[PDB]
Amino acid sequence: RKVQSGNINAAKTIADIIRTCLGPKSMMKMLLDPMGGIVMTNDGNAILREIQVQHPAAKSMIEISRTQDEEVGDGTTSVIILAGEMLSVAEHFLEQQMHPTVVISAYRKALDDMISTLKKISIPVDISDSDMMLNIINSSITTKAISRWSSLACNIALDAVKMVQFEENGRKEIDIKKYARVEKIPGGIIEDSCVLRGVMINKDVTHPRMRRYIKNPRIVLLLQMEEEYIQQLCEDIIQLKPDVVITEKGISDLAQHYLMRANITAIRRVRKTDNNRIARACGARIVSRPEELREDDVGTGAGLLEIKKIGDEYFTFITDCKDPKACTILLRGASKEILSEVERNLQDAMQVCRNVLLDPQLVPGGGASEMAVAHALTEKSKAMTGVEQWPYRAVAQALEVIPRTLIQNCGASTIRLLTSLRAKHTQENCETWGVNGETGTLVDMKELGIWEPLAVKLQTYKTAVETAVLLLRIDDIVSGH
Amino acid sequence: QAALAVNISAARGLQDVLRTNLGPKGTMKMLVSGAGDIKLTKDGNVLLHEMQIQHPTASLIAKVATAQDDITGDGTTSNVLIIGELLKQADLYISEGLHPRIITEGFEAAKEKALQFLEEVKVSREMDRETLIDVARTSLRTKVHAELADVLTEAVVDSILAIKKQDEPIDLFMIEIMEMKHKSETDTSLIRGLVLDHGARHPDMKKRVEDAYILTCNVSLEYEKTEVNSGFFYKSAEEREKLVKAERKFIEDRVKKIIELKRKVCGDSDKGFVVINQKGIDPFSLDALSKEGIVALRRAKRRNMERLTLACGGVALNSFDDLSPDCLGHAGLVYEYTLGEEKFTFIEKCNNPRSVTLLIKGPNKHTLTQIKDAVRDGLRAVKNAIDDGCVVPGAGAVEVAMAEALIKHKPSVKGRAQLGVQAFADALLIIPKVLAQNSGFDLQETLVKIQAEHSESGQLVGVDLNTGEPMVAAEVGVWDNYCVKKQLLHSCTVIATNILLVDEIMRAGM
Amino acid sequence: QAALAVNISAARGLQDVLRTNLGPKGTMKMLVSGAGDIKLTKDGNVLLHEMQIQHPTASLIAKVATAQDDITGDGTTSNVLIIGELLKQADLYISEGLHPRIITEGFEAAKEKALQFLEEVKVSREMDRETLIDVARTSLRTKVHAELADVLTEAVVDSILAIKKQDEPIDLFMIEIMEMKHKSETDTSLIRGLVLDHGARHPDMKKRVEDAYILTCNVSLEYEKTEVNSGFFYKSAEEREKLVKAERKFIEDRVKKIIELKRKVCGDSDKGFVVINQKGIDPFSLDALSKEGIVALRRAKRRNMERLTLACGGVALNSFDDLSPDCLGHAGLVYEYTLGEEKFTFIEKCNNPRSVTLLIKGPNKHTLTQIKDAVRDGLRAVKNAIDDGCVVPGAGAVEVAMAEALIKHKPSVKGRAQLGVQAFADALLIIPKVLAQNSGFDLQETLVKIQAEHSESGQLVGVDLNTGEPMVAAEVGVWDNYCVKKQLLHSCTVIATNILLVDEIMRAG
Ligand SMILES: Nc1ncnc2c1ncn2[C@@H]1O[C@H](COP(=O)(O)OP(=O)(O)O)[C@@H](O)[C@H]1O
Ligand SMILES: Nc1ncnc2c1ncn2[C@@H]1O[C@H](COP(=O)(O)OP(=O)(O)O)[C@@H](O)[C@H]1O
Ligand SMILES: Nc1ncnc2c1ncn2[C@@H]1O[C@H](COP(=O)(O)OP(=O)(O)O)[C@@H](O)[C@H]1O
Repeated sequence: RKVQSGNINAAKTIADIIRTCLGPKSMMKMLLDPMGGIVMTNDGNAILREIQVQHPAAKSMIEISRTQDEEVGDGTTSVIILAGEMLSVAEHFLEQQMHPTVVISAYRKALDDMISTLKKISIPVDISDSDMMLNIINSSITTKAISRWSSLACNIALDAVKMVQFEENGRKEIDIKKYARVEKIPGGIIEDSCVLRGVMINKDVTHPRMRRYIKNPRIVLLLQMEEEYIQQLCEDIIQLKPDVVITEKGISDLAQHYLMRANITAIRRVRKTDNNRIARACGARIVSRPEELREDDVGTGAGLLEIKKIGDEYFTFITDCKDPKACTILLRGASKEILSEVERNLQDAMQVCRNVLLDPQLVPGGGASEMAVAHALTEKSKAMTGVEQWPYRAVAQALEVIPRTLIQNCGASTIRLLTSLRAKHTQENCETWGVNGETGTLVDMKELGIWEPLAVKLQTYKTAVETAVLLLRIDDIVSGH
Repeated sequence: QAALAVNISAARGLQDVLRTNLGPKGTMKMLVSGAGDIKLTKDGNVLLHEMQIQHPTASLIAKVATAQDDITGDGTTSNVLIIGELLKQADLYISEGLHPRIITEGFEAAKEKALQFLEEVKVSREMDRETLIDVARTSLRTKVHAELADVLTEAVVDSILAIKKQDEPIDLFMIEIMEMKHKSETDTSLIRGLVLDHGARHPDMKKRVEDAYILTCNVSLEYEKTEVNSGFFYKSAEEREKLVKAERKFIEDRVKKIIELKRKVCGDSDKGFVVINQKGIDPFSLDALSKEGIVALRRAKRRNMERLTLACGGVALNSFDDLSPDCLGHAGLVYEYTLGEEKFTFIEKCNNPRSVTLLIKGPNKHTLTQIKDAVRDGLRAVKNAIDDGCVVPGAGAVEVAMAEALIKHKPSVKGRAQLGVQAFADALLIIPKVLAQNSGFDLQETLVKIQAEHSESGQLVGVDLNTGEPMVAAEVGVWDNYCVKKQLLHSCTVIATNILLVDEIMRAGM
Repeated sequence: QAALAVNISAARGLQDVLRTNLGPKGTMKMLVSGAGDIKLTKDGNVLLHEMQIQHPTASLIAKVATAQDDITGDGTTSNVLIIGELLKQADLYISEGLHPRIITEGFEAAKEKALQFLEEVKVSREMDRETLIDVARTSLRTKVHAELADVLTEAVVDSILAIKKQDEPIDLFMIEIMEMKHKSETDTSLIRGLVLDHGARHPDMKKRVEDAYILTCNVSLEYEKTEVNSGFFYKSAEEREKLVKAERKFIEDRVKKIIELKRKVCGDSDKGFVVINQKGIDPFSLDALSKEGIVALRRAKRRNMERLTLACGGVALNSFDDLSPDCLGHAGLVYEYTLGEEKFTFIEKCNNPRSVTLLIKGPNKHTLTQIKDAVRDGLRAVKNAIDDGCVVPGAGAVEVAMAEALIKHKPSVKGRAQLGVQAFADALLIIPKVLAQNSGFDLQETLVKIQAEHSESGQLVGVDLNTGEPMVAAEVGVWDNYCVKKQLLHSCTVIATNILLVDEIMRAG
């Protein structure tokens, strides 16, 4: 049992760090760097990322959180707290002399009940209404510098995921890494930012003889004996008379001598993902090599070709008036610090739209979703025949820590309000009577915008319980390779 | 809670350090560089940005003055003292069991009440010569030995008025700083033009020219390399010197057009000409131009050539083949003053050079650099007085009138937020308490004196540094900028929020 | 200055110790004697007078609460709390460079200003049954476990009301406090008469007498010395028995003298007789008097004989040869009470005793001593309520109103003493801060609501322990004595003046 208890204190201490780093009143932390420096951040994602830990059970908590950051850019603070609080009940592991398998079956049984309980307090959303989506996304715009342009961030965040979603395939897959490439352009301000309705390539301009502005471009996707192939591979492209030569690999110096002779734009170092968006934008086709081109490899339907030097930096705009399962964001700012604020804050809002569009269902946040769940499992434990009911009730008492931290971070009497918070869920409906993060007192969530998506909490409790299962399944540490 | 007590006790020590060097009655501090240089100064930003502190927590407070200096450039000494007293008072409430987050909202509410009270104390009077003299005396007193107060007051004020007119936005680049040795400290004065480092080296140059034309150029008249497609075709060492004259032939002919440009452009007596070529000039080329009385300068800095275009008007020329009289400048009494160590050229008596130079004089380097800190600190206070026409009375008159308002302020945000307002009020009152110790008077007698003054009209009293009586800072000539006090309410509260929000301290590899 | 920092932090630690036993909702402290005795109590006088403290500086504060308990009888816990907070706030200014002499001048001005503030808020309500119950509720609630409140409240109120008439001042010696074991704790009630430890023990005695003439005696009815010019001289054990026949003539003949007085004064039926002799009695004298309907008691206390003179009215006698009818008393129901093991005499329903008996009942020894002090601490709280016709509201309502008067007050003597008034303001507000913690609620949130309560009228606002909202102490029946707060502010300023003026600490042996 010494190894069973070692994973408790290994995770209980990690949860203690980010216990007060939750909510809009999240407390800051002081991390002493080895060079005497101090970082005064408050995000639990970056705090534990730099802190080196000695126990292996605590190192798994970091690998689990990073995978959560890719799915949803928030809520990861509670992922470790619930997994740390679920394992903090040592009365049922060692003092009661129960097996770990006894408790794993109890948590897995409680997992299926928590999932159904969160869907009972769900609510549909009308994504067609941009005003109803503004109340949802504002949960991340508050307490930020982007609050001055909240309406602009709403238009940039909500409409961008609509371009990535392809609802004809049935699954309605949304991928931010491939179809939502966010790029920056110097010059301008946050107000000057807009969403490009097409593809933008970050290729700088090397030669002066290139088509600067064309309203109907044409895109083509792909000493003696040395210049033999170079002149021929370049002469097969001008048969279609293009305006921008988009190559996958790098172009040689002599092959560019014919690209500048033609006074056409020369683009290179383009991914395979990037060319498919172009082929779907202007209807072109990706050919293996330049020598086997056909008539279909043209840019009919393209918006315009512009490689203008905007903000002392060239940018190839090949946008169009279509949404070819892709999008491109144009972030404008006077400085890099301001650009770094809008670039990262929109990624927190852009991922919230991903959860709503895949499943338009919300949940009452601010401690309301936990009490709605913990109240359902407590009454169910009195009628659950089996020894698993005891650890089944510990989950009802352990999930109360999420609202406990929000009231404790505010400084109000957490013991007085949390006990009365149970009565609101006991008598009245569980979909209301939440907790105000800023004020600290109780308030209903229908009147406030603390509503979180459904996919954020589903991955939370699935990964919070799965983390405790993986840690309680351990009983010995093996050293060797 | 014990982890938060470290950052409280950490800044408490930094409060006890930077409390004695506030004001002219305050002390100075030394910077032991270890290499052989010693510096003396009072400005807290200099005591933290260049200094390295023992404690790690106090090192974070050092960066506050770094960001604060970019906005206002002054008041960094009083910023740490407000921060030190805020967390000192807040510790008495946390010791009873109150959370730090409740106290921070109390400061967030006190910020608006204190910032809103700032609109009433500031005066929108017209800034004139007599008004800025009161401003320069308030800043420069804390950087000199009470003897250069009237000396440097007249220099900093006239430097600003001579470079800004017609509501033009002013810039600090227009004022150049120079230092010279072998003189006394009270001989600081102003310069109409720009003082150049390297002068001419020939006895035939005119020591002073009442009127001379300027010509901006960047062509090196020394023995240069070949310009055309040729080479050194020779057979002995004697033939080598013959082709040296060929590489000089392209150079020697270009200097002969300069004399032609002088003879055509006012080639009559009672005239002059001064060349400001940045690149070197050969002793033979100077010998040819010195016969005509042309005072040619060489080996100047790139910064002076840019300022020479503004003061003299001559456009920079890159080749003597395109020599034209259109790029000719003009200067007044052009001379070279002889000092004990080196000679330096003067181009004074310009009509509107759009650039002045405050010529500092001091015997020692630590004294010369100390005055350099007083100039840039005294100039910016006047820059903030004209660019922002609103100014407020010093002597803690703003802090005391604000502190009296916060006590008579009800909670308009939250209930327990009033406790932070009680603490923020006791923090601003440390300024009259600090200056009471530097003056040597009782710390408590100074406080109740300025606080007992009440009337049915505008009454803002202050501390009398010499007597300790409650004296009006507005009438005696003490005025502070509106942006300086504005940053204290934003910097001291935002920083004090970040220190109280720390719950635990974890070593990330230390 | 270092001589003060040792004394400053000495009280701060003493503040954190005794703050958890203020009010009913606070905790208790244990007293480990080392010999076998253990005691529990919240009254600070017992935590300081009988307890031994390690520091000598804190030992001087113990003698303050000792004299404070002798004057008012309550409030000694908050006396040390204000003292610990006065030096806490004084240290905040001492760090800046203020001498302690000016701070004492500020307390002197605020002490006289606050004493004037009591004259405005004090309520001179008429003393009656309903009002004193509200006062006794305040004194006894903090000395029990939240169950003996209503039980003991009616006792102390009716006890003092029984011994107060004709505008006579109050005296604590007019109440005989007795204790009984082998019973529960909630059986504490009032006894109109006087309870005697030892009584008559013979089968031929009456179980109860409706009416009996009590005869007071001090005569020895056991084997005594020879009363004539003779002595005890014998040669064997049988000859010694002949001397018993001679000596017992001084004891046996005195038993019949009581019988002659019985047939003389009301010797008919429907009557009785009770002998309350202080000395011991022989069984032959018990059997002789038991048959005659005469109840003979022995082994009484010296003070019980003094109260017995008042109960019946018979004057104390010293010899039965000097017996007369003038020294005969009269009382009502005279019977014997039965406990689990022992039995006691009860002479209730007296004519004009002018002396009541508060009979305490409890099962344990250490719990009986807790109620022993609560009786003396409860009786004295209401004692000052009637002797002092004016009272003040409780619930810490005087402290929050006092903070409003002193902040809105400027010294007319000097300026620098104004800060001493600022310290005295935050020092008085520690009581609502302490009780907010003993109740389990937030310390500062309770202080905001009671301080924020204002109106265009005379508004008395206090602390609610059950909910934490502003409570009007006059509406709920929460009141104190006027001499308590007057002695509080008059005492706490003198001690803070004596300690802060200590410049150096020299080791004098
Ligand atoms: N305005 C608010 N009021 C009350 N609770 C809030 C509010 N905003 C966020 N929270 C709570 O804070 C928790 C953490 O939110 P968030 O910061 O988005 O995730 P993380 O802390 O993991 O970065 C959520 O579970 C939510 O219930
Ligand atoms: N004798 C004085 N009378 C009135 N105010 C003074 C006096 N000496 C200093 N001060 C105040 O101290 C403040 C800070 O001065 P200084 O230390 O020179 O700048 P900083 O604190 O930014 O380094 C000024 O705003 C000034 O009003
Ligand atoms: N339940 C309560 N709520 C608020 N205040 C109380 C309560 N009980 C007592 N007090 C206050 O506490 C003070 C001390 O009461 P008490 O315990 O009788 O004296 P001590 O604490 O010295 O033993 C009184 O002045 C009274 O106003």
